[PDB]
Amino acid sequence: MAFCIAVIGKDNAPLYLTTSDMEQELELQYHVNAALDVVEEKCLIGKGAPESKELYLGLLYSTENHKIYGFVTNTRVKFIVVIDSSNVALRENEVRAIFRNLHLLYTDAICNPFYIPGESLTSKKFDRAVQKLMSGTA
Amino acid sequence: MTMDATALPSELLVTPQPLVGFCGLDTARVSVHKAVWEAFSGSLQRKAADRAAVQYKLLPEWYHPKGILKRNWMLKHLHVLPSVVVLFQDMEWNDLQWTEKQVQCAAIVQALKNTLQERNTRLCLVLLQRAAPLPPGEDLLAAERAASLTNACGITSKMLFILPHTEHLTGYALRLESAFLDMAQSYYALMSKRIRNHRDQLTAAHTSLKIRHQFKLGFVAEMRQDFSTGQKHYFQAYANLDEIRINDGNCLEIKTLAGFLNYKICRLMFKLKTPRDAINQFIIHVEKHKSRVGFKDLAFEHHAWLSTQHSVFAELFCEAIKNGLPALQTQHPGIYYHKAAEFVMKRRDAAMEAYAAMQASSVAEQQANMQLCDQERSYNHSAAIIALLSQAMAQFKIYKCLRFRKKLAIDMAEEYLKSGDHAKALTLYSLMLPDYRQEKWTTIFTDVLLKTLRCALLSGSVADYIACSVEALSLRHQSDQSERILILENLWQVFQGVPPMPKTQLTPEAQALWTSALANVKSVEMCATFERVQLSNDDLLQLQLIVRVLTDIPLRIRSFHVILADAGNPQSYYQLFCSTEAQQFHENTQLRIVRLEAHMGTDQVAALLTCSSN
Repeated sequence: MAFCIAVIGKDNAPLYLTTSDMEQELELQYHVNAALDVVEEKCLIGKGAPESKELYLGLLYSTENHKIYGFVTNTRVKFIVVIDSSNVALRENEVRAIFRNLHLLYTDAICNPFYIPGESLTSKKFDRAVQKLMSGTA
Repeated sequence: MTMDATALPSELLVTPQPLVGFCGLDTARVSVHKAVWEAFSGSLQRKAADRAAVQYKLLPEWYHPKGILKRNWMLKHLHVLPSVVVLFQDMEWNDLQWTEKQVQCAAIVQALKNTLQERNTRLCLVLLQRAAPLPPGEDLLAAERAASLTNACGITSKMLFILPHTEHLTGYALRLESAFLDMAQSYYALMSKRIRNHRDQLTAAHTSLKIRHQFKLGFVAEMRQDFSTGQKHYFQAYANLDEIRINDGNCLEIKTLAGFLNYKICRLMFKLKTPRDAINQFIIHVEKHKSRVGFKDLAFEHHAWLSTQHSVFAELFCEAIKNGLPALQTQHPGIYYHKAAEFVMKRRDAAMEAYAAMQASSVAEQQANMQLCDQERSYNHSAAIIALLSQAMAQFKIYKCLRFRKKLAIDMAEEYLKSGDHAKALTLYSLMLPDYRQEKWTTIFTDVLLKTLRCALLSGSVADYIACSVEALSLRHQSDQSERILILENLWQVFQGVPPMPKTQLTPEAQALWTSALANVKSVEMCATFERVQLSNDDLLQLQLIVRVLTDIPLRIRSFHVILADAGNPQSYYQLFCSTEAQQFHENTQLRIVRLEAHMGTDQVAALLTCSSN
């Protein structure tokens, strides 16, 4: 099992972290995972994904044993993780809760004014909170 | 016993249709038979609604199943053996030459009934009464000649048909088709009953013969349009296969049979438009298959066949598009196009593995298995990979999915790299790199950038090479500084035109290839600002253009250039003298340079980095 926690602005990948239930993803999957996430986000946005309500999208993409959830804020921000399986014991209400908390941390970092919007999530304090969310889910 | 249902692909890719035969007819008649065959090709002239499914073909323990026992029996049933036999003849109403017509048609129908006695098939005869039309109930010689037929053979009267004149022949051909639908379905039902009766008996519970029978049962049903019954008998055959043992030498053949079955049943799905049903069958069985084999799996098997699985399903995607379903393709234009593409990628990787295990010292016919590999060694061109990428490319482009198709394009170029075919890889990369810079995300931008470095050095499009290298030095801070230094040296080399340094990869042939180059080739960021424009024909502008280097490494501070413009009338931090404006030109002209073109280090940044004005 591995999760990749990713916030997405307009076109880039501000913060992606490739972690597992044990540690960061040792496998050299970094670039492939990032490219797949970006392509999926672009295609879905072109289709309709840009919408007012906080948009839930479970299994909107399906890679090799990694199933993706996309979420939309009315402030035009996107969020992604994957599960390292075609099938593994987990839930979706937990996904709702974890990305709600991901939004909470997003806006709490947006509180940091030194962070101009559209940048990498640099703060190791914020990022350790993010990997604590990771531990919450894996 | 348990023989294969079939080991034959490329079977019934189009909607299966019946076949009724036409005998060996000479050229002497083929001309008028042209009109005859025209009505026959009329089935292909007319709309599918008008078009009758059947088409034409030519010719000159328990007891074992007849008609089912072997797969060549299946295929011979499919097209070689017509359900019904029809021989077209001519009938001119005359006196004694018409008696010779009697004797001749008697001979031909005698031969034809002998042939039928070989193969148990229903028969019909068609005659052109080429004379002028007359009322029905007029020709007693029609009854006489039918009786001459019957004492010769016994064919029932109604099977006789007439097509006197072409303008009449067309309508009589339409009703011919209808009657043929009648007799064909009759024969099809009869064979269906034969199959079911066979299936009710077991030759000591062989249990796989019946599998063939239910397969052929589905064949019959799809002949007769009962798609649902036949598809479910197919799926029941799938269940029967499941009940069979696994992982034997057969299990691969089991998997291929299930591939046939998935093909057919998914056809029948999309014919009935049960999309996610087809998806579920697809997945269900394919992960069954992945489980069933752990090795051998020489991976041109169960991997290439996986690729063909997704190939057929892509075929059925486009089949749906022709049908018109937008569902899964609003979802995913081809869910499995590029998927099969990555499966043929693993195919080729497994081929590389095959070469590896070959590089070992490489009695149960493993050499034939090795010969298998040699056969598998043949399908290593992986150009078919490129073509499948092309189909996925276009298929996703169908709904205009630019990003995904572009990344499949970088896939293509990467593959050409693997094949060593730098040229077209460079072409697609040349398309992608401006795109990737437009995506503003430098990471994969730089990754394909070093890919392009390799591509261009191998090709020698050193103009393109240096363009990508220089926009790479623009923000190369994600990479090693020393390599930036090396590449900057390469920049001065190419500007001089002398061979570039990455000889660590270079080999003399392509080296000379690009030595040829640049004879034809003709042509980090800073900021442009203006202290004053739109003058009163008295002002004097000056160097407000701050030349900034964002590369850590310096570029040699060589020289400068300014280019004059004509609107209306013709007329770290490093700054050095240029006196760009001292020429007192005419008023109200804001001469904003297209590109900087000052000679710092070398000619320029060329790749499109210049700002407008203040």
